[PDB]
Amino acid sequence: YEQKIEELLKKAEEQQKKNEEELKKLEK
Amino acid sequence: YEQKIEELLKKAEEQQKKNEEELKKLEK
Amino acid sequence: YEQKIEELLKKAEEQQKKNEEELKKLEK
Amino acid sequence: RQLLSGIVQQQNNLLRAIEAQQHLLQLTVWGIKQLQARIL
Amino acid sequence: QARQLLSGIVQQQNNLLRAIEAQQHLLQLTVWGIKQLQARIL
Amino acid sequence: VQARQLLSGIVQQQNNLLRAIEAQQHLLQLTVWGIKQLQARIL
Repeated sequence: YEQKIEELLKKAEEQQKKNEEELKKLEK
Repeated sequence: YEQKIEELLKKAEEQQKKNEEELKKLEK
Repeated sequence: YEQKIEELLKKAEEQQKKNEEELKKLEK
Repeated sequence: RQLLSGIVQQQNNLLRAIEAQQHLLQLTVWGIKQLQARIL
Repeated sequence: QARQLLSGIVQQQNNLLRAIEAQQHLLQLTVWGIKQLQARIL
Repeated sequence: VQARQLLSGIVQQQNNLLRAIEAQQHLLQLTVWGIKQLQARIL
């Protein structure tokens, strides 16, 4: 369980960056 | 506590389905 | 850890309130 | 633009789930404390 | 228009739900394990 | 052209919830370890 949770947390952290870098794109 | 968490997570899954089928209407 | 989690939860509660006002403030 | 309103609602559902998980977790953290203290 | 950020947002919301569900299964096991340690005492 | 301030709140709200889940994960890790120790003592 503990390995699966960090797997999903990392995936959510690499997607937060996408969404945020995607937001400075919108703010133009 | 556990029953409650199960209920909110139940709700979350179904709102997630509703969200995804709607994002599909907007074309993915 | 508990105190840290409480502060992040508190923040997310306010931000959730902001987004619902932004969401209602989305009409004419 | 109609999908925004199900996102905000889902964010409210997750927050509420994470708040109920935090009660449960605080409860187990306290239970562990009392088992440690019986040992000591 | 900004569909691509909405698509990343719903994906993240799915990533976060899944992580809470994995934490829920783990939390449940600790509650169960604490209960057995309690019953051992009683 | 509207609702870009709203998307802002959503995205920082997800950072909010991830950071809360990440903190919760560390505390849960700690309780699991604590239980393991308690189980080892009986065995």
